[PDB]
Amino acid sequence: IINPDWNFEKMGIGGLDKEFSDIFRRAFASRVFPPEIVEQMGCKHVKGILLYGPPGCGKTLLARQIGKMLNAREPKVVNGPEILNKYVGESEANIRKLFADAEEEQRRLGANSGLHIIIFDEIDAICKQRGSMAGSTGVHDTVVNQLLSKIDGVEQLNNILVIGMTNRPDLIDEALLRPGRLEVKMEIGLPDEKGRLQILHIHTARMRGHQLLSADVDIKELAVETKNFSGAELEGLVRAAQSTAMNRHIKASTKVEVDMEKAESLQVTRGDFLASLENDIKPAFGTNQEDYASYIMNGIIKWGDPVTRVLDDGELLVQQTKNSDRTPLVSVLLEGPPHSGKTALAAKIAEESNFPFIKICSPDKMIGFSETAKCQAMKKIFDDAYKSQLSCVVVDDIERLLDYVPIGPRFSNLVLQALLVLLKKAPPQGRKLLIIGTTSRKDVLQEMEMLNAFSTTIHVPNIATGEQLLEALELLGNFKDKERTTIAQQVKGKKVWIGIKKLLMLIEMSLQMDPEYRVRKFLALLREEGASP
Amino acid sequence: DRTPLVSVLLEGPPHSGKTALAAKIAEESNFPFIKICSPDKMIGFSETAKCQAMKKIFDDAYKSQLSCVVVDDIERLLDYVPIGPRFSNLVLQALLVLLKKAPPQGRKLLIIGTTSRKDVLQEMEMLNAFSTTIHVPNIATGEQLLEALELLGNFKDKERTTIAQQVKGKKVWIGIKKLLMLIEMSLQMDPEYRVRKFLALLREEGASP
Ligand SMILES: Nc1ncnc2c1ncn2[C@@H]1O[C@H](COP(=O)(O)OP(=O)(O)OP(=O)(O)O)[C@@H](O)[C@H]1O
Ligand SMILES: Nc1ncnc2c1ncn2[C@@H]1O[C@H](COP(=O)(O)OP(=O)(O)OP(=O)(O)O)[C@@H](O)[C@H]1O
Ligand SMILES: Nc1ncnc2c1ncn2[C@@H]1O[C@H](COP(=O)(O)OP(=O)(O)O)[C@@H](O)[C@H]1O
Repeated sequence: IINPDWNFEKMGIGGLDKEFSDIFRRAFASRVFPPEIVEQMGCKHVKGILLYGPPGCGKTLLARQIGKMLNAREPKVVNGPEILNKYVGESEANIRKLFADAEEEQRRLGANSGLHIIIFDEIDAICKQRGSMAGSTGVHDTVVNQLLSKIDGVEQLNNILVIGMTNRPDLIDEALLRPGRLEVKMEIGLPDEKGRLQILHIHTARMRGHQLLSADVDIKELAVETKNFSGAELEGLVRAAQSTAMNRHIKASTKVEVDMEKAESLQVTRGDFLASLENDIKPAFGTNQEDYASYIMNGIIKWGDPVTRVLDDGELLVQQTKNSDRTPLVSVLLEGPPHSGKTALAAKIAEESNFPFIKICSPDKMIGFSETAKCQAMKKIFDDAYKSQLSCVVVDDIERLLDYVPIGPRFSNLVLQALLVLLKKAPPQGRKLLIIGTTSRKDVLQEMEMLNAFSTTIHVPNIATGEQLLEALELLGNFKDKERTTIAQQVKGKKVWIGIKKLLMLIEMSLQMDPEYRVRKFLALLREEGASP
Repeated sequence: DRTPLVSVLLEGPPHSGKTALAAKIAEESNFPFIKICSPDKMIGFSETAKCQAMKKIFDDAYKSQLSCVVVDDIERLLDYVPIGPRFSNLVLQALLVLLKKAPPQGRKLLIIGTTSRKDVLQEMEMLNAFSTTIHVPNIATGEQLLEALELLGNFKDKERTTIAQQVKGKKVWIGIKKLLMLIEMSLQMDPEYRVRKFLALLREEGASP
């Protein structure tokens, strides 16, 4: 059945060094031992396995490599969603056509037939727990029955192997995972350092063989820089780097006098890697640098001590979350008066944290959604956050997320309960998390018994003295010395209570008049606005 | 043999360690069948899905000659919120019907509860179903606090002596999990300023019963 034309090195899989050893020991330890002993023991072969993990980490590759290694026939790749049909009896026919060749060859060549391999993709899109209550049957009760009957029925097949692949392993039936049916489970996770080195070596072997690499390309660096890259986004990086190198070469010669031999020598690639890494690849489980422009519009500018106090508190919380081991889950709430700029400080803490995973959950992308969809979105974000050795998630404008309105009061309970349950669920073993929240109405949250779930509170104050306002104006740099002195004389009284956002709006508005009438309008607007709580 | 079904409720204040004690009582019983029905595996479910999940767990429990089922965080299952009040009637009725349904002949069961709000559960006429209740208290003395500090093994001798003087002359109403949180949050300062921060946090947290 097996021939010596297979070696592990030639396969080309890097990072799965246990997910293969254990599989080989368990599933395929009876397909290689001499037939005499196996027959004497009288043991049946395993009839399939299940692979789960994030998307794009090398599961299909492993299935095809197993198929080639076992000297099987051509696998019948299938797609889960493309089996269903709207007529009465068409889905079951599609599920039944796959098991035809094995049945035909089992009754003709006796017990000396080949090995047929069947591959399912997204196996959980068809098989879901079957209802129990009378009249509570689902719409896909018939597909599951057909699949169960075919895999292990009254007529025995001993020349088949079934591989299933899925991402959500908690929705599959429970009679489809017992010893005899799919009975071996393995997990394919994100690669680690020594798993991101092997992939790069495998992918640059070709360039090294054909003598295209430069003399300064260091692979330890490239292994270190990419932190949460999945296996499918390193080949993209390599190819993008080579493509930009070629583009540079071509456009150079046309507007350069390099020379043909000079161009060939220039074909080497050293910094294209760095440039492409910077501005070509966007990971799916990594920090995003494109959002901090949307939430930090005018940057953080100091106008007092409270800014420093808040930032230091955030730093201490980050340190605690990183180092301690008795408490792997931490939380904190930022609350203050409206227009005080809380989201900006939350984003600043998150971005200065230096964590591999950073994400922001906000209602800006949830216009028109029904509560159930909002629950699904929140759960998806947290599920993606549970797949890293460090992380941090920010929840914005909790009151807007609950659909609150003072009349009534009226709000939604499903979202509140989901949120109150997701603040106390610890991650898998050995991983850490950090959750930040922002709100303006703390008392309403206090009534909802949602304020003691968080582990700490931080106050974001408001401008409260004239000198602070003058210093903020100086930092902004709009009004000249004489105008500043006039304002200082006018507003020397320390009775100012204004938000840093309303102040920017006021300054922008007041600059729409002639130079003569500038200070008067600004002072009139400031006086008209509230002067105390 | 007269009573093939029993129930019990563990209740106390928040942050006191009810789930841990329920799990430890369940683990040391050597029952062939043990299971836990928690609400963190039911995020986003509607009423009927929760009913079906509970019913399935009990149906499975009814097929062993001995059993033990744990139902924790009862108030999160009912979706309770003081404003209103609001909650789910269907789940409440399902639970109240399942609490007093004997298994087939010859088989035995045991149900353990958990909750931090006993009065609310009493308003709905639910403490009538449970056979009896147990009380889990907090730390309510300086001596017990010192014993807990010694057993956790964090602060050294001299710092222990410093803590002793400022604590024995008052009372304390801190839970046990919150104590771990405070100890962890204090150790992030420089060697000199650890005891001061711990005392400040403890004084802030402490409140009358
Ligand atoms: N020291 C500062 N702190 C916060 N924001 C600042 C500071 N200096 C400048 N800003 C700018 O102020 C704006 C902060 O607005 P932001 O959206 O954070 O307000 P908010 O308090 O969250 O709003 P809302 O009233 O809608 O809740 C951003 O443009 C930020 O760049
Ligand atoms: N003697 C003890 N009793 C209970 N828990 C203890 C004890 N010693 C240490 N612990 C630990 O304290 C923590 C108690 O947290 P736990 O989840 O049990 O609290 P809880 O009562 O369920 O809280 P909540 O009020 O939030 O529902 C667990 O880590 C438990 O291991
Ligand atoms: N362990 C690995 N070693 C080498 N390449 C990998 C590995 N995992 C994933 N890849 C890359 O991923 C690509 C295909 O992945 P794919 O089969 O789509 O993953 P999945 O089946 O999980 O969607 C290939 O081009 C391959 O280079």
